[PDB]
Amino acid sequence: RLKKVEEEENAATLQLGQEFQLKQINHQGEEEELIALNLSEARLVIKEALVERRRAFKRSQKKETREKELESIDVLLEQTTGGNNKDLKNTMQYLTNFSRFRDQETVGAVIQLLKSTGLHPFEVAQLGSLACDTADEAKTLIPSLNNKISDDELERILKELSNLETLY
Amino acid sequence: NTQPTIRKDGLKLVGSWKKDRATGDADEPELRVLSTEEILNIFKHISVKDFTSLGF
Amino acid sequence: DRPIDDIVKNLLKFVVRGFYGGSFVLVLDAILFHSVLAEDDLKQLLSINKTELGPLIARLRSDRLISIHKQREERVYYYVKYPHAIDAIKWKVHQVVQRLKDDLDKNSEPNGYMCPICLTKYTQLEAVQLLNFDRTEFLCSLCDEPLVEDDSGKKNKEKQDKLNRLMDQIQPIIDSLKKIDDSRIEENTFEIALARLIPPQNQSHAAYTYNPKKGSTMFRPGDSAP
Amino acid sequence: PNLNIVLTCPECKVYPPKIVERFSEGDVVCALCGLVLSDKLVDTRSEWRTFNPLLDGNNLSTRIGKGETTDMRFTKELNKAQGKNVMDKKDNEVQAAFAKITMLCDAAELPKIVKDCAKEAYKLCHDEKTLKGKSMESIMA
Amino acid sequence: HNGAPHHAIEEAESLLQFHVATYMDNDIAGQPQALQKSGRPVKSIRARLKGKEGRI
Amino acid sequence: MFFIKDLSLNITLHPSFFGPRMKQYLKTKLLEEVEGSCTGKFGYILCVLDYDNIDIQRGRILPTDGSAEFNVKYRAVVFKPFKGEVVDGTVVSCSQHGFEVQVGPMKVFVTKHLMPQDLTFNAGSNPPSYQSSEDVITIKSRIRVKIEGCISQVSSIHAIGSIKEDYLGAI
Ligand SMILES: [Zn+2]
Repeated sequence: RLKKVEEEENAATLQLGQEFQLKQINHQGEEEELIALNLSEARLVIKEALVERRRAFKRSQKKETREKELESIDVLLEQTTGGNNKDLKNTMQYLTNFSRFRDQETVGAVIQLLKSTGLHPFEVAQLGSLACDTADEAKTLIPSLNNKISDDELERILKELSNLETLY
Repeated sequence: NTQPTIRKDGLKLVGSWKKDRATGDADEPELRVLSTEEILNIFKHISVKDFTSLGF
Repeated sequence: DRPIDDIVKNLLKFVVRGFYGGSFVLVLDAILFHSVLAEDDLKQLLSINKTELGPLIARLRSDRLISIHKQREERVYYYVKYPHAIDAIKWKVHQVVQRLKDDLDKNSEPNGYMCPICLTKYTQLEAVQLLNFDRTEFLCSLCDEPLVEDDSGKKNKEKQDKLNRLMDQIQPIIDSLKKIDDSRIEENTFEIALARLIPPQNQSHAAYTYNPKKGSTMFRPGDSAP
Repeated sequence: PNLNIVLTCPECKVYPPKIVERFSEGDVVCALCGLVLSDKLVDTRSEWRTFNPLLDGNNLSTRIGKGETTDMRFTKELNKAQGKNVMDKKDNEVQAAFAKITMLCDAAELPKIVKDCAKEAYKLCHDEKTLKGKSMESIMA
Repeated sequence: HNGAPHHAIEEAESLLQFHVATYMDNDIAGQPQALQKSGRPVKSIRARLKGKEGRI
Repeated sequence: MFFIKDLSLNITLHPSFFGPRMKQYLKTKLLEEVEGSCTGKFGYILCVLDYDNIDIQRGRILPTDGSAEFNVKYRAVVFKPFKGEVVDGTVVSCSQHGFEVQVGPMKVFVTKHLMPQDLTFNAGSNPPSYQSSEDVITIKSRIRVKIEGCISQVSSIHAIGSIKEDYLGAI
């Protein structure tokens, strides 16, 4: 419709995507907000669905250990699909190498903090995806971190986020 | 300004602006060929709500 | 008259002198040295032909410089609308600046790759997927032929130097435009140029008089103001 | 670009392949294997059943006139406008020479082949410094 | 582009409009006919898409 | 990046597979054509969420062919590329005009004019590496790269990257 130009540069400074709006609608008729997921929690949540579909397949023929997981889901994925998803093995390797916390309960306690703080969702999802510890060099690296958030409050949440995460 | 009285002719258009602006009645129209440039520019200077009224 | 108007006259003079052919220079210098001209008087004064007069008048139409006048005493007259000339020059210099800046910005980036068989342009990011199986040559989709890089990455400094030298040449014009912006923009008419009539000859058959008819109720394009 | 389609059976490859055309169904088959190559042939006779460009050259000749659902007031304008582009081409002089050699050959009752060969002989040179005018009729003679 | 004597240019641009109109359709109000050689008229698009097996 | 969204996808099925156990067959189907897929709209599609209580509920037989289609609404994990984000990806292959960093699904490449000139490039390296203090392409090859734009096209997706920023590149 009139070529629908809508020229937006994508940036971390609330310069959003053209399809990835904050507000959508869902199939039930209720309002579907935007969902963003960090690197640590994404790596944690994918294994739930992985073991769920593996035991689901095991029931079909009936009717955190990442060193295990990198070969294990390779075997599961080559069992059902082909061996073309070396790209997916690389994506999950990225998900498991550089996520900020290896375990699950530290990320869960971080989420239990964030549900009470009520921070900006895309901002804190970017913070969870990135792996840093001090807020001023995080600011000098990312101008969104420079301008959106005060450094003192960023540091006072960064230390109680960074104490939980396993250091590398 | 006025609109000129427009007579369809052949494969073009002409207009005779009567326009009657002297001290007398001044019935003196000039028959000038309606140049497709000036029709294009005056079409380019129309409002979108005028297009909706005019069925465009 | 206005010394800024004299600066404008010398500005138009220098624009044609440094950026147009000598026939254009002679035509504009004649019509500034004198005033509004019949074509016959100009053809006498320069001893030229209408075949030579044609493309000069046409290009001066094309740059929106000469304001023609047509009236019967039919007699052809020529002048220059000052704000039309100023705004045409302003759009010309702004288009030169933006076009040369974007051309310099594109040319500062490296070349791409050239296929001598099909003789077509290609870019580096288009050639990213044009690598072969062994990363040796850049494979062609049609010709199956290696792709070789252009010579334009060293034309970055050439476009930069052309922009800088042209900017230095137009810097008197930029300063004159600044002084015009300091001053007041004024609109020419045929009768205004008639008030500065500088007599070329003594036997001009075309009388240099603006004589509209009674009941001249027409508003004409290029001849009125909002 | 090399502008080239070559047809080859993908299962025999003995040569540029010994293939045949079945025009009654418009298909092509490698005669050894018996597999199709392509389908829906375009006819090569029906266009000649449907309806001098080499002598008139690449530019194409056009005579214009009147019809039934037209007006005499503008077909006379057309009759005086048909010569407004004859000076753009030298083909007005080419067709004047063609008309005059038609005058000559049919005056001497010469056939169509003699007429077209004289047209060819003019169209061959038609312009040299050796030609140089020479009364314009010596070249046609 | 070259020296226009302001008589041929108007009838020339009228010819341009005439030929694009004739190519567009040749069933116009019959002031021209505008055929091309030979004596059969040039078949324009309303002739291509008219009734009686005109493409529809 | 790694995101969750509701997605509805339509799939079809051959009429010879009209046996009693086709719901699980459709499920298996949904796994191989969801897995290993990169789209332009949502980047690469990783895997599926909420395997149980999936909604298919109805299908239509095509009128001209016995094949029947089925729309599937589901939750999934997908990767969405973006512009201007520092990531610590890994490098597998390198070229003389620039290294090819494999950050997850992409192969983000930095062209010869986007490496900083104060980086001490050596041509005599196998693979050719751009190292100054510690940013060496290794078996780990963790290099801080910023994708300032991922150029999605006809579906051979490539991202552009740069290390022309302080602490970017070096680790
Ligand atoms: Zn064969």
